[PDB]
Amino acid sequence: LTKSLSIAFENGDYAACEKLLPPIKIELIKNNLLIPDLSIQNDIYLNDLMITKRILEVGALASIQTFNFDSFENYFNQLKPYYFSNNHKLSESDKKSKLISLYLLNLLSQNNTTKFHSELQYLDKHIKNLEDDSLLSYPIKLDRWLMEGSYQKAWDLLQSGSQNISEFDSFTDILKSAIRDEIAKNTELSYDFLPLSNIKALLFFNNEKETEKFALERNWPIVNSKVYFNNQSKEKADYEDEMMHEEDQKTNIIEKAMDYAISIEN
Amino acid sequence: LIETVFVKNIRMLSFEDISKATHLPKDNVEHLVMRAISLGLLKGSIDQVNELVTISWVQPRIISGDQITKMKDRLVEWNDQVEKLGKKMEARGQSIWV
Repeated sequence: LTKSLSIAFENGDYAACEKLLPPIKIELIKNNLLIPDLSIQNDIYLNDLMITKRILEVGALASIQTFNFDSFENYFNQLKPYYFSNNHKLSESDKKSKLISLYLLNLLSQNNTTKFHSELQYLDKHIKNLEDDSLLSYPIKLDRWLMEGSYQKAWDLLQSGSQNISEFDSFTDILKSAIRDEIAKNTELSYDFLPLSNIKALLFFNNEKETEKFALERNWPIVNSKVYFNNQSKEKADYEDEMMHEEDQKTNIIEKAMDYAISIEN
Repeated sequence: LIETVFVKNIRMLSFEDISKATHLPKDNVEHLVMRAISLGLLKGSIDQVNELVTISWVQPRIISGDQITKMKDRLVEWNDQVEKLGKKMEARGQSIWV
């Protein structure tokens, strides 16, 4: 079980790692009790600590590659206490730099930039000039290029990461799906007419058929090979009017004065 | 011409709507409006450049079973607008009715 997960990772089998892990979870309870949980750290609890980091480290890298992002976030969360403290005494490694790089893409491919930037502080305190950026630069560059709004620089950075079929690429395709959606949020205000050859250009399609296929799924009416953003805008506005917010969302002429009136008499 | 404006909630007609209904050219549709106001059957102002006639007065005319019902409906609709508002105002500023 315990040393068996290590060598299953090394071979290149990752369906093997996840199968075998629910047995090792029981013995992960045994390991956790051996350390005091970082109240003081001997070279004996150092030996124990490596056992605890090891099960989780190899479990978490493997999760990505079987496309269990859900499971990936579980294993990574477990590493955090060891990562936090006791730096420069078996807390920082090559695997750590690799593992945090992959997580930052997880938050970003889920499209939480609330979380991504709050996670970045925590790392400020740790390595970003103590093991400098060489693999962590990747998610940070990308987030920046979409904040200025340049989808050119962003697609390029993803496309050259697609050269590297490793496990970083499993978050790259999510992020290329994300660039399409963002643009499809923007284009409502931006234009009213685009020819079909023009829709293709903004949405990073190389195939005119592929453009038509996304439009079905993304609910764009292309009629006679020209789109109508004014219709789409209507539907979404209509939904927002429907929900109960609505008296003081608009704020009625009558409603204003009624407020004033009772205040002077109260 | 007098009939149409009266029975519609709106007090404006396109000249295209007049063209169909009295079966006249667009030259004489404009003249028909002028003549009517001179007669003092309708009153208002003429847009030839939004092609509307916008009415402010209708000369009182016949009542008929038909017409009796047409005016009744308009009052129910306007009754609804009054009724529901007064309830908005009652729910508002509850503490102060003294």
